[PDB]
Amino acid sequence: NALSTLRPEEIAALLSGLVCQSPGDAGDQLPNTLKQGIERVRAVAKRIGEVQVACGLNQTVEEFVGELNFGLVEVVYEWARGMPFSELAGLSGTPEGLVVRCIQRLAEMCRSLRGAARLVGEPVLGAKMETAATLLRRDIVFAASLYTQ
Amino acid sequence: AAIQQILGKYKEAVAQYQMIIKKKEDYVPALKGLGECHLMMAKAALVDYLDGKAVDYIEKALEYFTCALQHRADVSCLWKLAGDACTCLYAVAPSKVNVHVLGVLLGQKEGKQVLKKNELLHLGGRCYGRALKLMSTSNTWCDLGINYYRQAQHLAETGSNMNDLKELLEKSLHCLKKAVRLDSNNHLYWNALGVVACYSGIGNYALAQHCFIKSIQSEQINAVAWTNLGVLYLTNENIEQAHEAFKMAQSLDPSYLMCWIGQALIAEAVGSYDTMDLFRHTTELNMHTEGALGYAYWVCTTLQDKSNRETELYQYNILQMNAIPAAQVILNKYVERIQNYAPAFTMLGYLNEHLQLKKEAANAYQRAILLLQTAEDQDTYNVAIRNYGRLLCSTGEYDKAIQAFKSTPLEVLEDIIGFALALFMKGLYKESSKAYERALSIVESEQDKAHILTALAITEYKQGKTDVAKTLLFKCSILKEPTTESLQALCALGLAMQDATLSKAALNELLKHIKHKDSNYQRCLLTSAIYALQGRSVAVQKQISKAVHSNPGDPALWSLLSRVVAQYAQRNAKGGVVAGNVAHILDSNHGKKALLYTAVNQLAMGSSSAEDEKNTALKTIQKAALLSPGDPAIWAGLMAACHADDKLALVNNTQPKRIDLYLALLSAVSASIKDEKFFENYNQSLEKWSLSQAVTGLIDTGRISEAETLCTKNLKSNPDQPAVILLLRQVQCKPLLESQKPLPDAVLEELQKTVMSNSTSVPAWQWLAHVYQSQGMMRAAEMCYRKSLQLASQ
Amino acid sequence: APDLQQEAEQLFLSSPAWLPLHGVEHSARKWQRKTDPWSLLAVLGAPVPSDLQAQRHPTTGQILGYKEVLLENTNLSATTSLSLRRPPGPASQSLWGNPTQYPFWPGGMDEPTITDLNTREEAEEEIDFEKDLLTIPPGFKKGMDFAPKD
Amino acid sequence: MTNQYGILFKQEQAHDDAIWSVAWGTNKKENSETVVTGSLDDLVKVWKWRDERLDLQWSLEGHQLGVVSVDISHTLPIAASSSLDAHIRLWDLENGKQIKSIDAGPVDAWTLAFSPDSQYLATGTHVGKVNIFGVESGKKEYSLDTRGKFILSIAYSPDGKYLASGAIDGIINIFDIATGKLLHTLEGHAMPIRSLTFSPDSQLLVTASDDGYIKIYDVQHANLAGTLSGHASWVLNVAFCPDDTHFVSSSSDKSVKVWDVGTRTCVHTFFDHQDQVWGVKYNGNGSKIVSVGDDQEIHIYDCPI
Amino acid sequence: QKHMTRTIYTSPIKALSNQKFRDFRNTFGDVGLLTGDVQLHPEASCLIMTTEILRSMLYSGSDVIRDLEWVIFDEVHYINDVERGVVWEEVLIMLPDHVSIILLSATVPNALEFADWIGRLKRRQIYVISTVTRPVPLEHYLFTGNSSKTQGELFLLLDSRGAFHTKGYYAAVEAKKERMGPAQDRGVYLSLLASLRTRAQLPVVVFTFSRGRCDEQASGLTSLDLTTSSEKSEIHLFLQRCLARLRGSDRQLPQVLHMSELLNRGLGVHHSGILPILKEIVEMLFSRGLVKVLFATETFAMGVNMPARTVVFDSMRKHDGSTFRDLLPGEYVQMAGRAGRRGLDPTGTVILLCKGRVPEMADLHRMMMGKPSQLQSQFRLTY
RNA sequence: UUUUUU
Repeated sequence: NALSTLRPEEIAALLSGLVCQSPGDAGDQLPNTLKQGIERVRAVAKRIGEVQVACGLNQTVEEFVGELNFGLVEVVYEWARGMPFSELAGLSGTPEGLVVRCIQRLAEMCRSLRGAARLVGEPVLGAKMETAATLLRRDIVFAASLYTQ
Repeated sequence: AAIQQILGKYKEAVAQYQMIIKKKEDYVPALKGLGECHLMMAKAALVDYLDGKAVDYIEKALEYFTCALQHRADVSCLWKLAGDACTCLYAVAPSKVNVHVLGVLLGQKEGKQVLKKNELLHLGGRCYGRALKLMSTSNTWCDLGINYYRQAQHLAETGSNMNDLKELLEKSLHCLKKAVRLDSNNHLYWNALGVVACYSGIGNYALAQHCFIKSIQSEQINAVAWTNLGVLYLTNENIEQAHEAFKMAQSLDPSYLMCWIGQALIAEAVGSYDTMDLFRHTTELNMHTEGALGYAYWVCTTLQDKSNRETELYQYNILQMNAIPAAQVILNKYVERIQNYAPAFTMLGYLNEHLQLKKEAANAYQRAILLLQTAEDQDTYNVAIRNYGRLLCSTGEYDKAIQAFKSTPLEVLEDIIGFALALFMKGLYKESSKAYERALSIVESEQDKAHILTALAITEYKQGKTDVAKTLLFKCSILKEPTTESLQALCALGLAMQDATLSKAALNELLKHIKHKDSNYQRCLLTSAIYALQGRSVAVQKQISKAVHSNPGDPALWSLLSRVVAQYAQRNAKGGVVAGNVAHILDSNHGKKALLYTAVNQLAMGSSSAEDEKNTALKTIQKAALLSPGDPAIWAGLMAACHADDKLALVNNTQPKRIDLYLALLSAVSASIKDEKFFENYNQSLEKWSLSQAVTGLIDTGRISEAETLCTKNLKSNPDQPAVILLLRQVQCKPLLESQKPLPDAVLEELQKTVMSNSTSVPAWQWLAHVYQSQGMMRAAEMCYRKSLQLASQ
Repeated sequence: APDLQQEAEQLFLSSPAWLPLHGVEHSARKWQRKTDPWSLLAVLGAPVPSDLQAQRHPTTGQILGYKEVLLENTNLSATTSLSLRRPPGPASQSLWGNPTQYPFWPGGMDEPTITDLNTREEAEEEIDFEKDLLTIPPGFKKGMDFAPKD
Repeated sequence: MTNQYGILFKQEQAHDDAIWSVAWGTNKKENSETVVTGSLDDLVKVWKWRDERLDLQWSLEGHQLGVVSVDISHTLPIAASSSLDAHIRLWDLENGKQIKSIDAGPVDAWTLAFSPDSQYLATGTHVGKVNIFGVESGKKEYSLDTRGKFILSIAYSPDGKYLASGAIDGIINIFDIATGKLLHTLEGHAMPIRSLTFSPDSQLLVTASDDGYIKIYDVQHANLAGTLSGHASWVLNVAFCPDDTHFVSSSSDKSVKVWDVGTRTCVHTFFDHQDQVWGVKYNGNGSKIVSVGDDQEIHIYDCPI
Repeated sequence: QKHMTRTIYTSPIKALSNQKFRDFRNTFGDVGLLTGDVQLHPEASCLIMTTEILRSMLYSGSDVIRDLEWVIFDEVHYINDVERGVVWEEVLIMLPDHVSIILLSATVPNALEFADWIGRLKRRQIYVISTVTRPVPLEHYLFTGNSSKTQGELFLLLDSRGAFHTKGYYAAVEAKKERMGPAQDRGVYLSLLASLRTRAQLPVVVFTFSRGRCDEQASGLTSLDLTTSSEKSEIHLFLQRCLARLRGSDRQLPQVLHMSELLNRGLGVHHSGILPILKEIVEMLFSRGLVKVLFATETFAMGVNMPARTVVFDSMRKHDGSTFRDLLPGEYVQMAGRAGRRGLDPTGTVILLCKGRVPEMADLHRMMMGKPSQLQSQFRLTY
């Protein structure tokens, strides 16, 4: 029940930690709710790594949890409010292609999770992932490629 | 066509088949294809709860199948498909099934015939038997067994008989058993036998359990069989094992509806906290009856609990999942499906009332009344009577509401109160007072006694007797805690009498210890009206500005400030324009009044702008007219804006424009006024002003004859009123005195007397002085202007 | 607009309808709950075992007439069979990401070898419907003991 | 999983004030694609989308006040417009010159709609009636009557034989043109409607009221098939796709959504306007959308087939 | 298309399956495209997809497999990858028998030990075709800065016949000995552009090895202006028409303006830290020869073929995974191979640019020539 | 200190 009890504008930023593929760190100017959701996800990851390593697999818990590299969570959280791209570009030192990349890789995952919440039977996760996805794709981050048109 | 049909896309296949039929008419395969296409469309129609379309499609499919059967009546598949069509209309709420079967099917080929439900099912069974006669296969045997099962089910469900359908059930079991022994390796036959074995008329659960287990073993990927076992366990008080079967079944097929409904039922029985969400998910998948009723029940029950509206249970679920509209649509579908169950109707009425769909709520309560005519329990019938009568009273037709409230035992507070309100609405104020006092007799919950006292005050005031109403409201004030409604009613009553003495005391009482009131606009209105009574007329605007300063939000407050500035102290026109624009910006639904007031303020201002387009008075009043074309004030504003624009163009001296629209706007004003309930004095003022403005506009443009005919018609309509006659004088005397001419003293004295007829109007006097200047009697003009000056100053 | 005084007089003293006494709340209505799980039972119908297939002149095939034959690849489904004979699918559907559907044979694998030669038409095997009824679901430990029906 | 939706053209300032209605007509048998827009002016500018852009073709004007509805015809080259001017002057679309002029005030006409064969041009009046004029043939042959309130929306089923009319306060009336007899009156919403549309083949009627919901009724009965709620303010227009799978709705919250009737869900939202969006339409074989807004702009979108 | 059946062309790179789509729709009829986000016309007869989508619609039925004839695996030498080599083998196993296979490759040594496996996994004979003698052969030079103002001297270290010339290296080492951070590199690039602009071998693609260096040296170059007036008009008109669809704020932010400034002179950058709308414009203005100098990176080196006039490298070792590895022969061959253009020049020149220390010809031998790679199998288990 | 796909 980690994600179910949050706002839809925080679950997108919480899930931005699986896709960014950029040098990661925690944050300081973060709400309390995000600063604890990050810990809850990391604890769930610790449990999964503990059931992997205590079973016979050779992948230490540190190696599994090191794929989670947050550090664009706050940037995605600010993007999913109505914040134009320029302020995000200013915000932090990550190249402006690798940000559109991560957002492109997240708005397509919060939509297969919108498709999976109907399968598990959580219509409140369905009704929150169908909001966090439709509010994430509006502008030049999702500009159509020239070749196709 | 057949290939397109294979992939869905039924419409294209139907069109292709029809084109083929147009050329050749006896082409059997095209006829057969048309029949299956209509049958599939009918089944898809029945998956969503559209029961009329399905009947239409099946009727047409029978048409096509008989057309095919005239030519080749040795083929089996045609007979079998006919039987499928006939028997797929079970559970379609009879009195919705009237099917126009025609021809060979009914033995001899006579004309046409309209068949009801049982007859249709019998014809289906006959068709399956005939098909089986000439080609004995297992599938037809199984289908025949199912048809006999459906006939027995239909007979029982209408309570038409019992113990006289035994042979039908034994025949059904015989057919299913024959099918199973014909090929005992098919999960379908075992499953069908199991389901029939557990019918209420037979009740052999061991055989049913055996059949479902054999079906599961025969083919392991079977959600249907697992859910049927789950039901078998669940009805016989085995919650745990039924839970096991349902959970595994949905593990095998995540989008099967019945397993989810069973899970919801189990969760409800054991009292979990996520049962409501489970029902919501069930609603999201597809429309089943059981899930529908469950979700509606939970939505209504949650609405009842009034300690919720901070919980984030109520807030999120109801107000962000739009639970109420979903429940309404769900219940509409359910009720059309079942239509013999009263609580469904009552919940539908409750939800419709919350959507302010009052007419449909009245219909729902009406149907519930009809259902409950005869029943063991009469209290629910009385409660239904109160509710239907209350909604009937809410929207006109008071006589019907009164009759409904008569036909009930008037002994509980709710029923008596509703009767009182209906009586008051029709008239009969004495009767309403009697009902309210009688209700006061049996009263707890002192809030209710205070409210009844206030209603008594209102109703007796209506007759007159303000003194007793006043004393009664003070008596209410003597109660332990005031209600903010007796104090507010007292202030309004004080204002209704032109004395501010008690109104001030009541206002101070209201403000002192009341903060739980959450209007914050009504108190400002009362304070401002109180100040206006004393004629202060400058404090009023200052007071409203103070209120807006306290609470800089609330578009309503800004709009009220704009309106008062337009009415009282119209020298801060610029501030009023700014206020109206601000009120319009801060929302959209206050557009109407705010735009009206800001347009009027711009009118008052003059032309104090940079001669900028898109922000003149005409544009804003036009915007308001587009937003709400219902009130007459916007149309009058349009008249004023057109005239003002004419004058501005005249000042720049380029061209008069927008020439002839006054008559249309006047007709619009009258038509719009006709539908306003009562602001009688205000409505009269508006119509009078519009008439005068239209006449003056007609004079200005130059269409003297039209103004003349308008005035003549108006005076022929009603007896004389000394205002319009002045307009007739003005229209008369325009040709004359435009060219120099001498006038006879008779007309001049007549005009002076006419002006005296309608005095207390500075315009008229100024116009008369202009007349004096025209002929030239200056000192007399000076005197007329002086009289106007004295009148204005006073 | 109307002046303040008459506006207030209409707003409050027009009728007692505005009182919280006559509102939608202030009734405390109740309903009774009636479940019906017997409606959950679902029975599916059998397919049509015939097609009315065309005929062909043995040379330069021409439609002599349409004769009915028995279908052979019915009772085959998209979620329980991996062959290129199964019905097409549910409907127009998501191209990928679909659990509960079977891929076709992987090409190095055929896995069809059986005869099951009975081929009867009166193949009634004389199954016993009342002697010894098995009451254990596949995977569970115990079923239910129902009284026998005579 | 959605298709590739996106803008193709953006006219910067079409008119000088708000644009209040739009009509797209593939009138001629070849690919003409003429777009006619009316605004808070006398201007009735007539654009043509030739290959990749809108080029202004006609700027005809005879009106005095803002235009509230415009319409185009599929058979003839012709157009009609009404305004607060109390005039129904209908243009020619070939030389850019007026053809006729009908006197009618807000008690005789509010909004336009041509016939399926573009012959009668019914309009909704104030006292409740629907007045059916005759183009090229005079005035006011007959008027259908519904005992109701001000009537805002007028729609014709694509095949004829049905006429629908929304009103202030919500009630909806469905007539059949064959006999002129009220089939049935639905109650719909509780506040004014101001937009209606049938579906091609005329078995699905889509309303859009002032509270944000989009009822989807079903014709030949009173069944409703669901309520689409996804907007945050008024809904001002609904245009139904040429293929019976989607429809487009423009709301007063500066957003153009595209729904589909199969699953009653919003597939794609366009966030491109900056003020209230007063008009949306499809084109011929529906693959592009026009959206005129309160801010003077003309958007043309791309909905691939 | 002649047989009415369907064919699937599958490409690994998301950016490679866009221009292939453009060219296949331009060459004939209907070509649908499927990728992670694009789904243009998923009913055509030349669907172009990424292999993970074919692997995902092989596990389900998807009813497209019912109509296939050919599956055109484009670059089947990505099986050697470490995190995606299992996809090609899950696909090559799950394919039904009625679907014929085409495997384009890049001349690997053990081609008969791989096609035999695919031949006996199925039950069909597989034909192996390998060719040699690519057109417009390539000459490998080496440029060492000297007299950076105008004079540029190039030493030839490899020729169109594969013979290594140690004499040129001898000259280079002698010169370096006789000789005895960014300011020298700026003169190096201006000496390169001075010796390159004097001839007509102008449209030069620089390969930088870090995105900061990639746009940094293009910033530090700061005066080329290689474009005429009509090319100015066409560049500006096309780029503004393509960029002017989207809204206002989105068209004034630092990279858009700065990159537009670079393209105005006839300079571009193509690293991975730019908006995809800028990568795509760089390629479409480079595919018609209206941009004159491109500071590209390896992504341009992989996703396309697009022959250009002059390819110039910048270093020998790039860090990949904690290694600071030098270019392996297999890698180098691709980037060098797309050096010559077709019929617009006799040959194509690949210029190595050692600046820091001695070139160390021993490892230059294995970099500039060497057997590309065997064909491994990175099969592994996933959930 | 480069590159990549559901």
